[PDB]
Order: sequence, then structure tokens, then C-alpha cells
Amino acid sequence: VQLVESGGGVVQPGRSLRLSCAASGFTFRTYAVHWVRQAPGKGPEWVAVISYDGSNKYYADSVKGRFTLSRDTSKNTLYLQMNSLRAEDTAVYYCASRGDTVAFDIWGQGTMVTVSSASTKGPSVFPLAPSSKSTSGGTAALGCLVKDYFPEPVTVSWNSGALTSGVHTFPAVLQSSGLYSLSSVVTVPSSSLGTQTYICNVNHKPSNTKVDKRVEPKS
Amino acid sequence: YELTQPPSVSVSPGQTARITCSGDALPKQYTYWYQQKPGQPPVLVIYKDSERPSGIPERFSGSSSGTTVTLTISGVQAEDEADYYCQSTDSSAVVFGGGTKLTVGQPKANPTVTLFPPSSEELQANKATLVCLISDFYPGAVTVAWKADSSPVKAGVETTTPSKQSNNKYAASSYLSLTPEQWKSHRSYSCQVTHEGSTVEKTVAPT
Amino acid sequence: QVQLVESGGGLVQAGGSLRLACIASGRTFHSYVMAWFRQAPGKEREFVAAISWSSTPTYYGESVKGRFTISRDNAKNTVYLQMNRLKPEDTAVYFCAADRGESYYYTRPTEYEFWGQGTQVTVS
Amino acid sequence: TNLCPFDEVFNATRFASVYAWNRKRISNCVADYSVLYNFFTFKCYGVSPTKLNDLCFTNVYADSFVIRGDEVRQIAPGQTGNIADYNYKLPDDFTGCVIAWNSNKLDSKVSGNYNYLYRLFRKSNLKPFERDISTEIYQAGNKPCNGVAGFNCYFPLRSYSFRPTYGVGHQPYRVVVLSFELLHAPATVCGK
Repeated sequence: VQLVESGGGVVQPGRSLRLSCAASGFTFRTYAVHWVRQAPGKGPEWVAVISYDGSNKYYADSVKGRFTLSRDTSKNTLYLQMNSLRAEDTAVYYCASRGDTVAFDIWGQGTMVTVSSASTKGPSVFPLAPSSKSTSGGTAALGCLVKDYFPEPVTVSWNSGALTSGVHTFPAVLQSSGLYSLSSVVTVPSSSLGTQTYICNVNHKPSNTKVDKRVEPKS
Repeated sequence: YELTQPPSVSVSPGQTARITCSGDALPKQYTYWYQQKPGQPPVLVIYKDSERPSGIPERFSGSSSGTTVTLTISGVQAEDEADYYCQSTDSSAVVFGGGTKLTVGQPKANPTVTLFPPSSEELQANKATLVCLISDFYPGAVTVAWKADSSPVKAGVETTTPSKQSNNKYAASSYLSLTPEQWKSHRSYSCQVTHEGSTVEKTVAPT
Repeated sequence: QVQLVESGGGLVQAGGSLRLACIASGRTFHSYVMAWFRQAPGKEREFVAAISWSSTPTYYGESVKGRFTISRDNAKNTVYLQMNRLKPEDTAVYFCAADRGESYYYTRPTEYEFWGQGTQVTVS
Repeated sequence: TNLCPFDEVFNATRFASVYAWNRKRISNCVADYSVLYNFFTFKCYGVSPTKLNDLCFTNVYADSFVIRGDEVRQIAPGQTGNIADYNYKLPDDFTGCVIAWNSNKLDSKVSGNYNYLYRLFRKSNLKPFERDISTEIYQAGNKPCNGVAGFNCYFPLRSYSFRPTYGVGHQPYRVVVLSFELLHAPATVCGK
């Protein structure tokens, strides 16, 4: 049994979206159909179900009067009209068939719906001033904070590609503002802080922002 | 109504993995378990507490004891590494647990923690971000707590999921947003990272 | 479930006679086609005789035709097999059988749902 | 001098599912019972085959469907089971004959012939000669299903999935049940 979801993507709050599930390998005209979602970091949540003919539909209080489930047995496709989407609706939506043994039977791979709004914005770039990493090792960690940008990704290098050893660029955090931040750190000999210059090179092409930040050993 | 399962379990290859799921309605409700690998839909691996779908390896089993059900994988294989979700229902007018990451390769390693204060230029911009960078930990699960002086602070904290590094250990980062006035009015702030029941703390102070 | 018990078997001299009887459980004996099969060692169950509900089609295996008479007494839940002019080749276990249906293929064991355990007839 | 349409029933290229069993009404015709009734499962009830050519009936009903081999024993009066209780029930005083033959060369596919269906769940037993083609979601619990395939709410029909590699107990068998009715009315179906 094959369940291919589609129609998942970005959508701003208050807007609408229409998902589609394309069933194959069984008489989709006799079975009942499900919609299930799972928000990031959360547990499973049943959304809606439809009968064999599309006559009877049942929803969940979290989506009642805001979602609508329908089907087209000629096209063997299942629909979920999502009107007035909030940020709580950001989840991986699965469609599901009807097969048990004595209710879940088969799940699709799932499409992801992201309810956001944030607009393109170049990063602010701040120094992460050198700090003792391993005292016994004689190393320091220094870096750049690449703050408040959208969308991902950003590219970071050090010293225009001349400094590659000991670099760790961390995955970005998504803040509640809808903007991303990341950090890139290099571990270097502490003795080098007065003599070698360290510059992070940040490129955020969606905003045409390309900046270089010198990270001095100072507060 | 909620089902509770641990966020993470690790086992070595060949050992028996156990994942529990607890809930007040489990005594007279059946439980179900799903496996989910990256990029894929969930797959049913146990139903009705202890029955196994016919295509699932027989090393998967399930058991019930009152308000806790357990998914057991005997002789665990590398391919069993996945997220596992328990599922049931409430006892009135469907619920999933929060998921357990099961990791199935090297010695345990405590996190290296580096905490950075806000820069002068960010303070000039009327902002302040503390940056707690957490690296080289294994297994790949940590919790982060922040403190303003000795007091817990929860507002303004954003923490990433852990991500695997090229050395098969893990990294994460946590950011605390403050006003410049908050930053300057405390003697210090701290980031405390708990891994495998042991805590690593770093502290910074205004200049 | 109908139970069937044969009696009247045992040892008899060639040219002699035996009346096998078979009694059924139940109060719907009239609804059953009743049959006799036999099995000599090393052979399959061979059809001997059958009698329809009314008694009115009777059937016989080739090798017993003329020598054996099947009859039924519905008041006694009993089918009888009168075996005359017995030959050594008649030595076998004789099985009572019953079915609601009368088969076109009345010689097939698979057309009879209910079977007795059988009784030995030996002709010397 | 119309001839009874028995060829159309036995030699049909496609048979019906047992839950939606087909019936052909046969009346006002001459039938060669003896010539058409001579590896076939053949059981008659309440009437003898060698006597059908001498009897006239009001109507002769020809029921045809497909089950698996282990279920042919249920197509009989006073039988219980999924087929007898939920698909095709014969009365206790049934007057007629049942015919069945192995159709593994016709109704079984390599990839599985899921076209033939049977009813698995039903609230009560079928009355004699009852045909239930309803496919409403069966309620096995307390909560109303409302056409939702879920826990204690299952679809009442399943597939036989006839594959040639199955055993004889799971191979398809085409069944033809001939009912011989003699009420008032005139007797028109006479054997010859």
C-alpha cells in the first residue's frame, strides 16, 4: 500500500493550505481515510477521519471548524483543507488507511507544513571573545555569533579559508522571533591571541550580506 | 491525558533494549508502538500491548503491567536505532507519547562547555546574548539550565537539538537573550549542562 | 454431531450369514442417507451399500450386489446389512456412515460426514 | 420447447463472491437433469438425483458463488461457520443438490486474485437464502463507528487472495446450489 503526501510547504499565519494523499495498491473506494500530524518535539495527534463515501467526517477539537477533510474516489486522492493556519499547526502530516485485526493500518511518509512569516534578513555578526578551552591543552576558543537572520543557511569560514583546523560551526537555533542564530568557534593556541589575527567570513546570500568580523582578545 | 516515555535510551549491540511508556489509562486501554527512522513515516511494531505484526522481526516484543507498558528488543541490532512512539487512548470521549530516541560505539564522554558573554558592540546595539556551546558529548542527550546569579532563569532561552559531529560525538548550543540592563545588574550568569546525570557549569560576568 | 455404533460382526464360515447393525444418536435419523463401507488391510475404504431417506433408492458395490441387502428402521435409528453367501474376500472392517445428502457419487467416502469406528467381519 | 439455461450458470466465465452470491431463476423449460448431472463434489438433500427427471417443480433456483475448499462443507443444511452464518445459509429442510469443483485453474492468479470477497463480521446470523451486500463499518465495541475504520470498527468484507501455490483447503471452488421448489402455482420445470 502506497500513500504519497504532497502540498506541504511554507504558509503564513491566517492563510490556507491544501494537502493531498495519493493512495495506491488497494481499493481506496471502500476504505476509510485518516489524517495524523506531529508537531516538532511533540507527540502524535489524530486530526480527522472520513468514511468510504465521504459522507461522514469526524475531527479533533484542536482543528474543528478550521480544517475540512474530503476525498475524490475517482482520482484516488484524499484532501485536507487547512484554513486559518496557526503556528501550532506546524507539523509533519501523515495520511493513513484502514486496516486492523481483532484502527491504524498503513501510514504515509508524511509531508511537512511550516506556518511562519518571517522575512529575509541579513545577520548581525558579533565576536565570541577568546575564552580558556583546555587549560592543560594550552588552547582557547574564540568565535562569531551570527545573529537574527532569515532564511537558512549561512556559510562561515575563517581567515578567508586559510584557517580550517579546529573549526566548529554549530547548527543554528530557530528563535521565537522566527529568525535564526548560529555560532562558529575555532580552537587555537592561547599563545597566539596576541599575534595571529582571527576573522570569521560570513556569507548570507539571500540578503546579499557578506561580512568579515575580526575577533580580538578584548572585552 | 498524557503518555510518558523517556526522551532517550541507549544500548550496545546485542543487549536487550527496553522502552517504557506510562499513563493512568493504560490498565484497561491497549497500547501500540511505532518505529520511525529519519525521512520515513512511522511503522507499527507492536499492537494490543504485546502482539507483533507479521512482518516485524521476532526480537520485538511488548508487555503490560498496569500503568506502564514496555517495548523490548532482544539482541538489538544497529538497524533498530530509531525513534519509538507509544500510543493509546484516553478512557473517555488517540494519544501518542512524546517519543524515545533509541541509540544503538565508543566510551561515554562528558560535554565540553564554553560560555561567552555579550560583546561590547551588541550591548551598544541595545541587546545582549549569552552563548553556551556544548560539544563532544556521548551519548547524544543533554539538558541545559541557566542561572542569573544563583536564580534559575527560563525566559529568553533557546536551545538546539543535539546534532552528531564528524567524530560521532554530539554538539548543541543554548542562547540566553537579556537586556543590557539585566546583564549589567547581576554579578554573573551560568550555563549548566547535565549529561548522564552529571553537570558541567560555566559562568561569565559583566565587564 | 451424530455418533454411530456398529454391532453383529465377528467370525463366520464361508457360505454363512451375518447381519451387521448400526445405531445412530439423535432424533433426526430419518434425515440421513445411511451407508456401509469396508476396509481390508492394505486397501482403501470400499463402498458396500447405501439407502436413501425413504429406503427407496438402495445402492450396492459391484462385488456384493445380489448377496447383501441394506435396510433401515427409522423407529430404532438403525441401518442393517444382511450379508449372505459370505466369501473370504468379504473379510474386512465394516464402517457405518451417514450424511444429510444423497450423493450422485454415492461410492465416495468424502460424500459422508459421519463415520462409525468399524467392526471386524472375518470369513474362514 | 425452451431448454433450461444450465450452461449459462455452470460455464459462466466469472462467478460471484459468496457474500453477494448470484441466483438465476429457471422456469418454464425442459431440463436434462440426468444428462447434466452424470472430481466433482455432489451432495443432494431431500431429493434423489435419479428421480429428478421424473419430477416437475414450480421454480428451480440456481445459486452460484466461489469459496475456498475448506469451506465447501458449510454449503449444506444445518451447518455453522463464517460462510454458513454470514454469507450463504441453506435452510434445515433444504430440497436440492449442491455442486462444487476445484477451479484453481480459473480463479487463482500468481499475484493473488483479491477480487473474490467474503463477509467476516455480522451482528446476527443470516436467515436461509439471505443475501447481505451491505458494507457498513461493523461496530465491535461501544463507541459509534460513523464510517470510521478504527479500534473495534472494522470493514465487514475481506479477500480470498486466491494464489495457485496455496493448498487445496485454500484453493477456489465454484459452487452451484440448485433449489427445487414445489409450492402451489403450476409446475413448469419438468425433467426430460
